[PDB]
Formats: sequence, C-alpha cells, structure tokens
Amino acid sequence: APAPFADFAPPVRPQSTLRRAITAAYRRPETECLPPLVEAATQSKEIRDAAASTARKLIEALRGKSGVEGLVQEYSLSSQEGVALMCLAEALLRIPDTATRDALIRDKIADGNWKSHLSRSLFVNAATWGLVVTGKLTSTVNDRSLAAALTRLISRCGEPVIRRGVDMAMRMMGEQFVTGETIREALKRSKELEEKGFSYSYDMLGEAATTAADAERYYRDYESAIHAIGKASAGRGIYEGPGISIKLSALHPRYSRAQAARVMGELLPRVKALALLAKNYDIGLNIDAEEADRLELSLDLLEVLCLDGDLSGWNGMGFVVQAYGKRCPFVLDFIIDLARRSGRRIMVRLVKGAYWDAEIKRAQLDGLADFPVFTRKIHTDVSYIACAAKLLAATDVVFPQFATHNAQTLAAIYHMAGKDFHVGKYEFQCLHGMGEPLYEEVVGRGKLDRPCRIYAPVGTHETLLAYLVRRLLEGANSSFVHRINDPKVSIDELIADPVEVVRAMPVVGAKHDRIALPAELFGDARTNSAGLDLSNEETLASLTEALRESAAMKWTALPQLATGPAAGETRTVLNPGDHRDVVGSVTETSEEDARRAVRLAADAAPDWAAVPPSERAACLDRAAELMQARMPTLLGLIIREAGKSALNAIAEVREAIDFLRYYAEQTRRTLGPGHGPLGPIVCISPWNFPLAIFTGQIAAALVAGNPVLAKPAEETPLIAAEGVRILREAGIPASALQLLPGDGRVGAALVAAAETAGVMFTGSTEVARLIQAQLADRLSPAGRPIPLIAETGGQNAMIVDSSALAEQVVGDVITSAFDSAGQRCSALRVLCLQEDVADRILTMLKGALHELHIGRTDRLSVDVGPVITSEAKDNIEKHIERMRGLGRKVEQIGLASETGVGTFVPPTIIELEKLSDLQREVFGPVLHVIRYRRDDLDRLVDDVNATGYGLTFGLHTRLDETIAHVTSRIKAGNLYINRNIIGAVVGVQPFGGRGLSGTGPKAGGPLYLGRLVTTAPVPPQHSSVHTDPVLLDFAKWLDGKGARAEAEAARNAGSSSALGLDLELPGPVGERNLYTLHARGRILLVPATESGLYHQLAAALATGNSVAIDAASGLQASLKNLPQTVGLRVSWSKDWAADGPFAGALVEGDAERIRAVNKAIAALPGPLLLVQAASSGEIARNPDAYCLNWLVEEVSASINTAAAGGNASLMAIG
Amino acid sequence: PKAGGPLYLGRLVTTAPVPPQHSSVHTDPVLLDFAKWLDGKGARAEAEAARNAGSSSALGLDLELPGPVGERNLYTLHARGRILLVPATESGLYHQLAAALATGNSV
Amino acid sequence: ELMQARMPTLLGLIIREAGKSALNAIAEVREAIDFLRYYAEQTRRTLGPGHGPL
Ligand SMILES: Cc1cc2nc3c(=O)[nH]c(=O)nc-3n(C[C@H](O)[C@H](O)[C@H](O)COP(=O)(O)OP(=O)(O)OC[C@H]3O[C@@H](n4cnc5c(N)ncnc54)[C@H](O)[C@@H]3O)c2cc1C
Ligand SMILES: NC(=O)c1ccc[n+]([C@@H]2O[C@H](COP(=O)([O-])OP(=O)(O)OC[C@H]3O[C@@H](n4cnc5c(N)ncnc54)[C@H](O)[C@@H]3O)[C@@H](O)[C@H]2O)c1
Ligand SMILES: OCc1ccc2[nH]ccc2c1
Ligand SMILES: [Mg+2]
Repeated sequence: APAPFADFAPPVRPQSTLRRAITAAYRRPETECLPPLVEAATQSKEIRDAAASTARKLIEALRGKSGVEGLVQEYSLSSQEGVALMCLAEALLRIPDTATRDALIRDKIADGNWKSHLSRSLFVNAATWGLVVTGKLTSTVNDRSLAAALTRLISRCGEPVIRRGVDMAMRMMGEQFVTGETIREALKRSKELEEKGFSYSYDMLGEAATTAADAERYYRDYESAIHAIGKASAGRGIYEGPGISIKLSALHPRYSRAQAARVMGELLPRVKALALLAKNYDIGLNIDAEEADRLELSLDLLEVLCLDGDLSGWNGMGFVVQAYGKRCPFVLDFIIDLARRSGRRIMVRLVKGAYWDAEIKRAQLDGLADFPVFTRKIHTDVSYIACAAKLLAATDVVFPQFATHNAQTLAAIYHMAGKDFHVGKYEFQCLHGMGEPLYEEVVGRGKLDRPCRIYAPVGTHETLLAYLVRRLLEGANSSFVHRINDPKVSIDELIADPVEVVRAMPVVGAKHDRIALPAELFGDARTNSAGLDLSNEETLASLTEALRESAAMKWTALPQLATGPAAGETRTVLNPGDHRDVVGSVTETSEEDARRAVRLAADAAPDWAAVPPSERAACLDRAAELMQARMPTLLGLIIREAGKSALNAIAEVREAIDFLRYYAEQTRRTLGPGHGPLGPIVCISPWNFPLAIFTGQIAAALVAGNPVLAKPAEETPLIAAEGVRILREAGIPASALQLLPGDGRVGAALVAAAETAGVMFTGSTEVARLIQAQLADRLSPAGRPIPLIAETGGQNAMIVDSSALAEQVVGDVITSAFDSAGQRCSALRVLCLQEDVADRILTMLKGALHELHIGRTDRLSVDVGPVITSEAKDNIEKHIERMRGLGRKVEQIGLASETGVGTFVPPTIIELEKLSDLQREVFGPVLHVIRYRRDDLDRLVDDVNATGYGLTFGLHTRLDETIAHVTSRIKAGNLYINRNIIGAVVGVQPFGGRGLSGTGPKAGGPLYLGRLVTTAPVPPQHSSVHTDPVLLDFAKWLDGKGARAEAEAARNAGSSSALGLDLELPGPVGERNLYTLHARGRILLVPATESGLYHQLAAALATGNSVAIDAASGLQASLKNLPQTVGLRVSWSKDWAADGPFAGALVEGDAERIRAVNKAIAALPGPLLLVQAASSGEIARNPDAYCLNWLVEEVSASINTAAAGGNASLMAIG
Repeated sequence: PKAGGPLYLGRLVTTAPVPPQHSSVHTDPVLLDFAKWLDGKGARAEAEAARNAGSSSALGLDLELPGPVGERNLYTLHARGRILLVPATESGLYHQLAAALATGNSV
Repeated sequence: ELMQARMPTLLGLIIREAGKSALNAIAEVREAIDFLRYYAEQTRRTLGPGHGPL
C-alpha cells in the first residue's frame, strides 16, 4: 500500500541552481524584471544613434517598396465581399482537378446559385480571411452576412471576380502562407533566396497532437522532412544549409509537466531519433517554444539530448527562447551553461513570443499570482535586446539566431554585435512571406552583409489555416508589421528606442494599466480566489510536503451541535481510489440529535439575525482567507476523500473561496433590516463537490441571517467538517452553524423538523423529489410554503457542427465528459456530432480517451480518479452493460491492476442511435455520442430539450447563424460556446439549471440570497427597461373590463419585472460571460378569486410566461374576450399532470387550501416547481405577494472569444 | 420599400439584388417549426425551400447607419404583419407560408 | 454635381414657386443631391446583368 503523496510529482531531475533561478522568475512582478533588462540592453549613445540611423534606412526602404487590396479595389468589394470571395476561392481550391474547378466556376458558380453546388459552410475559415482582408479578428463568423455578400458580388461581377479570387487565394495559400505544399516543393522554391545568402528552417506544421496516431503522423512528417532537407543540404552544414523546426507538442499527445514521466519515457526517444537523423545529414534541428507551462519541461529534454553521447559531434540542436517571458534571461543562462558542459554549440533562436494573449487568459483563468509574460509590448522589446546582449557575449558556446521582423530590434542588435562578423557567429531569422522585404535590405554584401534564416511553413491548405490566426496576429496594433503599414505611424515613432523609453517611465516595468492581475478580475467588488501553478517546481515541491502532511492528520467529522460535539455511530472514511487508505473517521448524527439541532437553531435564530449583515459578511470573508491559506491542506483531504485530482481539488477550494466572497459582497450590496431571515435552513449537499457546494449553500444561508443545519453527503463528511471548522474559526457562532454528518435519514429528519424554515438541496433529482414531497405537507408559521432551492441532475449535451475545430472539440469533450470521472453535475453526457465530421471527431476522441491516466489521485499524473463508491460503480457499469447488450458500440480505457483496491469505472464512450436511448442521468465517466444531419439541427435541439433536464449545454461552431439558432432554442441554465461545459465561476457563470435540473435561483448568482430572506431585496443590476407586450395587452384588457386596480397592478408588474435583463459579467479576457433573465415557461395558476387570478396572470405575463389556470377554480367567466395575444398564453387545465411540465406555480388561498394545492403540485410528474402562495388578503395588501424574482429564469452563457486562435480585444493592448 | 433606403432600387428591377448589409443571423422560430413539419410529412423540396427562406430572410436586421455625431440613426427589419396568401396548389401554399413565416409574419 | 453648383439658383425658384423658406429650399436641394448620390452608390454596390429593368 503506497504512502499517500509519496510520488505526487517528483521532478525529472534535481533542480540545479540555474534551474531554480529560472523557476524563481516564473511570475516575478514586472517592476522587478525590467530594471536588470534595461541595464543589460543599454548601449552607448554612438550606437543608439547608429542603430536609429540604420533602422530609419531599413524602414524607408520598406515603405519605399496589396494583392487582396488590389482585388478589393478593382471590383469595389466591401470588406464582407472580400472575405466571402476568399472563402469561396478556398472552397473552389478544394476541387483538385483544375479543369473541373474552372467548369464549375464558368457554368455553375458564376451564374449565381453558388449555394446549390458548394455539409460544410463555405465560411468556416472566414475569421482567418477576415484578418487577411480587414486586419481585424472576429471569434465567430457572420455567415449570413457573408452569404449575402457572396451572392451580391457574384451577381454584380460574375466569373471575372471569382477567377481573380481563386488565383489570389491559390497564390496566398500555396506560396505566401507556406513556402510549399510539400517539403519537396518548399525545397525547390528555396533555391532562389539561398543563392542570395538566405538559409531556411522548415516547419512541417505539426502541433498539439491529440492522439497517439497524430503524434506518430507528425513524427513521420518530421522524419521524412529531415531526409528531404538533409538530401538537399548536401553537406552545407548547419549554418549555410537548411534545417528543420519541430514542436514537442506535435510529438506526444500528453506533453505536459503533469505527464513528465511519459514525456521523458516516450517523447524524448522520438526527439532523439529525429536528432540522430539530423546529425547524420548535419542539419539544424530546432525545438520551437510553445506555451509558458512547457518551457521548463522542454529544458529537461534539451538537457538529456545535449548530454547524450550518441548525438555528439553535431552542433545542429537548436532551442527557442521567448523574450516576452520573464524567465528568458535565466533560461539563457541555463542554456549557455548547458552548452559549456555538453560542448555543444546550441543554436538559440531568440523570439519575442507567439502566445501572448493565451498566456494572459490562462493566468487569469487559473488565478495565478502574475503572468509568465510581460504585459507591455515595450517590455518584451527591452527583454529581447537584453537577452541579445547576453547571447552576443557567448557566441563561442552558442549560436544566436535573432528572429524578428522589427527593424528597430534588428538595427539595435546589428550594431550591438559590431563589425567583426563571420558566417556561424550569429544570424537573423524571419518568417517566409513576411520578413523577406526587410531582410532583403540586410542579407548580402551590398546591404548589411548578415545572414537570415527563413522559417518556412510547409503544408496543405487544411494544415495552414489551422493556426494562421495566431500567426497573423504576430498584425496586432502593437506589431511592427502592422505599424510599418500604418500611414499615421512616423518613422521616428518606429525607430524609438524601447530601452530609453522604458528607462524614462515613472515606474519602470509597471504592468499594463488595462490588464488585470488574476486576483483583480473583479476589481473593487471582491478578491478573486487564487489557484496554484502545477507547472512550477517550487509549488510542486511545497505542495508535495503539504499534501503528505495532510495525509498524516487525524481528520474527523462529528455532529457539531450548538451545545458541543454529540456522540454517535462512528466509522472510517476510506479513499475511494484505494480502500486501504483510511482518510478519517465520521461520527454520524442520530435522528434525535438532528431534531435537537433544529430546535437549537430555532432558539439561536434571533441572535444570529441580529448580527448586522456587514459583520456576517465579514465572517464569510475571513473564512475565505482561511480557506485560501489552508488550500494545500484542503487539497490533500479532497484528493483522498472524494477521488479528486489536484486540479479538481484546486477548482473545488477556489470555488468555495469565491462563494464566500461573492455572497459576502452580495450581502454588502443588498441586505437591510427589512430583509428578515427565514429561520433555520437545512443545507443538504452532494458528495461530488464536497467543499464548494457545501460551503456555498451554508455561506449564503448564514450571511442572509439564518442559522444553518449543515448535512453533508455521507460519502464526504471530513472536508465538510473542516469547512464548518473554518467558518466557526472565522466567527460563525456554533449556534448558527451546526454540522450533522450522516446519510439521507439525517437529511430527511432535518427537512421534516418542525422549525425548519427553508431547505437548500443540491443532489439528485430523485432525492429532491422526496424532499419536495416531505415539504408539501408543511407550511411556515405564516401559513406559506417552506422555500426549497433544489439544484439537481443534468443530461448535458454538446452540439458540434462541421465548422468546429476537431482538436478543440476533443479537448473540451474529454475535459467535460471525464474530468472528475464524469462526477460533475455539469459533465457532458451526450455529444452530438454533425454527420459529416462525426467519424473524424469520434476517431480523435477515442484516441484522446486512451491517453488518460486513471488511478488513485495522489499522483499529479492521474487525470481521472475513482467513482465515489462501489454502489456508484455498480450503477454505472450496469448502464454500460445494458448499452453494450443493446448492440451499441462501447469504447473503454483499459484500467491498471492497481485500480482493483478502489472503485473505478474506465472512461467510456457509447455510440447511441437516438437520444431516447438515455433515460436518467448516469453520474459517471460515460459519454454518449449521437450523430445528426445538419438539416435536423432544430429537431436535435428539441430532442435535447425533450429529456426534461436543463443544466449545462455546449455548442461548438464558428457560425453566428448556428449560435443564434441553437442558443435561442435550447432550454438550459448554463450555455457554453466553443469551450468546455463545466464552468461554474462564481459571479461569472452563475450556475444552475431548469426543468429536472433545478428550481433556481442560481448559486453564485445575484438572485440567490434573496430566496433566503422573507422579503427579497433588489439585487445589484437587477432591472429591465423592457415590458412584456402580452402583459401590456392584458393590462388594457383589465381596464376595458373595469378591473381598474388590477390593470394598475398589471402595469406595475410589467415595470417591476426584470425579464429582458441582459448583462455582461466581468471575467477573464478572451471570454464573454453573459447573464440574462428569460421567462420560465408555463406557470401553473391556482387562483381562488377573480382579483387573485388577475394578479397571478399579471405576475406571470409580466415575466414572459404562459399560464395554465386551474379549471377547478370556476373562474373561466373572469377571462372572457381576451385579446388573442393574451389568449395564446392562457390555457385552462382540469388535469394538471396532463398539461405540464410547468416551470413554477402561483397559488391563492387560505393556509389549508395552500397546503392541499402544494401537495397536488408536488405530485405532478417531472420537475420540481417553485411555488409561491398568498392569501387573497395578502394579494390585496402586498403588491409583491408573488415575487417576480422567481417567475423569471436565469441563463448564463459563456463564450470563448479566443476560440478562433486569438483575442481581438487584446490586439489593441500593447 | 423606403425611399433613401437600401431596398428601394430592388423594387425597380425584375430580380431584386441583395442590398448592402442586408442579412440577419436570426431565424424565425415558427419558420423552423414549419420546416420540421414539412420534413415529417415528406415534403422534402418544400422543407428545403423553407429552411432556405429562413436563412435568406433579413428579418431581425438591426443596423446603425453612418451619420452626424450626436445622433444614433438605426435601421431595422421587422415582420410586415399579416400577409394575405392566395395559393392555388398545396406546394404553392407551402412555399408562400415558408416565405411569410421566414419573415416573421402571420398569414 | 450640377445641382450642388446651381443650388443658389434652384433655391430662388423653389422659394418662389413652392412657398419655401431659404432653409427649407436648401434642404430640398440637398435631399435631391443625396438621392442622386445614394442611388448611384447603391447601384454600384448591387446591380449586375441579372437585375433587368422593369
Ligand atoms: C523565424 C521565427 C521563428 C519563430 N519561432 C517562434 C517560436 O518557436 N515560439 C514562439 O513563441 N514564437 C516564435 N516566433 C514568433 C515571435 O515570437 C513573434 O511572435 C513574432 O515574430 C513577432 O515579433 P517581431 O519582433 O517580429 O515583432 P514585434 O511587432 O516587434 O513584436 C511583437 C511581439 O511583441 C510581443 N507583445 C505584443 N504585445 C505585447 C504586450 N502587450 N506585452 C508584452 N509583449 C507583447 C509579442 O511577443 C508579439 O509577438 C518566431 C518568429 C520568427 C520570425
Ligand atoms: N444542479 C447542481 O448544481 C448540482 C451540483 C452538484 C451535484 N448535483 C447533482 O448531485 C448528484 C450527485 O450528488 P449525490 O450523489 O451526493 O446526491 P444524492 O441525491 O445522492 O445525495 C445528495 C444529498 O441528499 C442527501 N439525501 C439522500 N436522501 C435524502 C432524503 N431522503 N432526504 C433528505 N436528504 C437526503 C444525501 O445524504 C446527500 O447529502 C448528481 O445527480 C448531480 O447531478 C447537482
Ligand atoms: O511555437 C512555434 C512558433 C510559433 C509562432 C511562429 N511564428 C513564426 C514561427 C513560429 C513558430
Ligand atoms: Mg446518494
């Protein structure tokens, strides 16, 4: 039985002083990085003047010397027409036979009806063509605008414009974006510039392997290219002759620090084999630099390769360092030292860096201390020049390669390097089809007589467009190449010296004013929770120790009553991934003590209510600080108790911290003396988010002024007990927060207790239904229903069309379906693939599935942990076997023998014939896949809605028409576009569904606290200027009927309603997070009087709903002669169970009528209904007798606006 | 169509062009339900025409037009209202319904 | 272009024939100029051989 965390994340090798200096700089504050860079980049006044003169000369030559622009001009194309034309040209070039393409153009395309002859939107890559035509990036494509534009331009200009577009696109995609379609073509085309003194480095365009098969394909592409390049090099050697550039992410599908052992065992030999071939031909082999979290891992490969005697005698190994990265100079120190130790003259390509916007987004998403890159472009420029000075001092041991298109950067380095030059000392580098105009002013004895190596992409149209967006942005407003073409930018501006500009700033190295540090995403509202960087060796080393220390602790969970811990039945809590690992001990609550706890809560309710809201919120904020400080220990407990990986656990603790701070801030924004607490609230929580949901429900109830009976799931009491201990330490009195560990009997005893004033339940729909039935017999002392928030299961779908990028889909599917072994309520259950792409995506998905590591979660390398119990395992496996027995195709990972000591289900993909193959939620790592024809998309959305669930939903498409269609027709609480579907960032994706998935209001949203007080406050930003038109028609009808007071109440409800609220919530860059209030659906109205009916109808119509009115009320004659608009929304129901599902109910009557109606409502099939009841007198006295907060439905939509490959808004940030 | 607007010239030719900026990403939901109904009854050509009408309709276009500062000049396309349909054949009726529903109208 | 250049003379006629003030006569001529230029531009954006006249 292996000791917990004994092998959590050991480094590849002990970290040397040089390696530790790299890690120390990972997220160093920008103000600390810059001063040494300024010093190192400083040059004499004579050199600065000479450099500016050289830069001006180069820039004057550049400006003194278009294809798409000329086409746009000749045919008077709008921007959309230009984009549409290039998309058409791209599609026409997918026709191989040139004569067949020309015949289609002349006979069919030119005569209109291009739609008839061209499963895949023509405009799939329009975001890329948009960048080409307009210089602006859009994440998604307005395909209807492009279709209109294409029709218009073809009808106006005919075949000649199509011909010109085809020839333009052929030239760009075959000769500009790539040096050649194949390595042989690229080599033939390289002779011209090689004869002028250029060299080449070829890039076979491999990147981000998703499967073993992809990695093998990219391997054989590199190997075949090395042969072709080496044959062509013909002994020219590594400096004069061509080389190759490779990306490590192309060569293994799990290239990450978490998988370091697989990287060293499996990726390293592949690089070695390629390097051995490059050695034999004596060509350069350069390792390109990728994301910041791969930098230090790549150094371990570089170290092994440079120390491997089989590669000795060859100096062609190359390595890129990114000057936008804070570690760059320390990486260079490490590399220079490695070159000295190994005796290999490492080729070092200095670049600025290609992943800037992605690094900003990632650090914000992960809540990390700072960015691993600079945030002002001028800082990167200074870093580059400082790093060039370091490289130029070490030309005896490394070969510097200065990759840049910036004439100022170039000139600074040209003069820094001095007049002594020989081929092999250093070189410049540029990108094919971008840098030649500059470097034709550099290469050759008649220029600066310095060599330049051209980075030459090689590949087909399909491969080229995959990452052209990122490549073009390298096009942003701050980019030299964009600025050189901007007439408003003077040469003096372009030759400005970044070193002297930085040195003269008030605070040297200050962060960009318009980029939030991750902690500051929410500004003054609250402090973002902080995560942990699992790529940082210092963090991993410290976390290893804290995790081991957590496993030595004697964790317990006890019934913590107001009067002290109570005795009870005690049992061990076992690690679900290894039952031999005892995590702690739980003492469970007797049903007698549960009832006693509620009475103690009732007695303590006035004292807790009297704590001012701001002080209650201060307790939550203190608890959040305590949880943040204790995060490493909390991670260890969550990892061992609940089967979570470290990443799962970090998310869990961050979410708890965010709930605490969010509900604290919402309280400070809203709660006053008139928002009285309900009283004792029973908080019943699920095992699968054993700290986050647990803490969220309790914190909300407490801060609203209610004492809480906290009943954690029987599977996960220890982390709940620790959360209670933390809240109590933060100042929540023991009488206000009692912990009652135990199973559903303890929950049921709490729900049934006489003084229970509200229930917050998160768990399965079936259990929520039992609670709903229990509460249907109950009324408050005021004779009103006991509020129930019941957040329940999902049957969550993702729809993927033929415009989505398969690699992006597969990553988001693997994460959404199998993160936490599918034990997220948000997990993807049903993937819906458009038929034309289904086979390709499914193949990639199955390949990615088999790269997952399943096991006990106290290892960083484990992706997928166990299921929580043997009963959960048996239930999941029974479902899989039923599917397999029906003949459905089932793909499963093979599990290691070590899983036998725990309860594991392998990640599973099941191919369904119809969505009806699924019944209820299967809460495990089981992804179902269905295929759909594009024309059946609307029926498919109906089918998704027809399950009755409505929790999370994903859509992967680039096409605005499809986004608009799908998102308007889907009925789910949390929508995600071009990303995973498991996001629940508090206050950013307020989380919670509808139908079988929830009553609402959403946790982590602004309506939540208002449900926990007797009179709901007005939430921040909660209003709408829109008035429902059917409400208005009803108000006029009421006036025409003479119901004057009711017409006024109807108008007031129309104004009070927040239906139509449409907000963007602050969050990370590269995402848009939207929050909207819609109608709930059909509200069941159970009136008693005519006026009550009119008030109920006004409330429901003002919130956009339709209604079914109880026909047994006998009030049909009160609704004669309705306007058709209102009549369309009104039905009369004699059999309520036949006319559902409803989305809520409004009831009028005395206490016993309300109770009887509540029992009938609870008995209706399907979703739990949020019922509001009032007496006739309350309707007369209180305009808010029916609260409109609970008659609208919250919808959160999270859109990944970086999905096209770049961030448009950040293109203006430099 | 409005004088001084982008639909005007198209009324003065026998086949209307696609005006500048004339498109919408919105699809009328009743149109979509009608297309599904046509699908169900095997009216494949009409269902296709209905989906095509749903896409080519510019119902929901909502543009800000260039003009002077200190003013916002908006141009939007709404349903006309109730369209009188005078069909002769079942297929003609389905096509007329598709056209009218795709543009947000009742009939 | 001709209406723009001749606007002062056109104003005189509009003022006397149609009871317009100078400002409203200016608006009248400007609107005619704008129709001409707008329909010209809309034509350049749209009309091709398949859009036959009535
Ligand atoms: C031959 C060659 C090989 C390359 N290999 C790689 C590689 O392996 N890995 C890699 O990551 N990229 C690589 N690049 C790209 C390089 O990193 C740059 O993205 C690109 O060349 C633009 O830099 P520039 O100096 O030519 O132009 P510039 O316009 O001078 O610099 C633009 C760069 O500034 C940086 N930047 C922009 N905005 C900000 C900001 N707000 N804060 C901080 N920094 C900012 C970015 O790095 C951006 O690319 C390569 C480029 C070339 C020409
Ligand atoms: N909508 C959401 O936000 C959300 C979030 C997380 C989990 N969930 C759902 O939670 C479920 C998984 O959690 P789980 O397995 O712990 O759920 P569950 O329904 O098994 O148990 C939930 C809680 O209810 C208690 N309970 C069981 N029977 C009870 C009864 N008769 N009366 C009162 N309480 C009773 C349990 O002890 C536990 O505390 C999944 O269905 C998942 O989709 C929903
Ligand atoms: O990550 C590798 C990479 C990224 C961006 C680039 N641009 C030009 C070459 C190049 C290489
Ligand atoms: Mg259970």
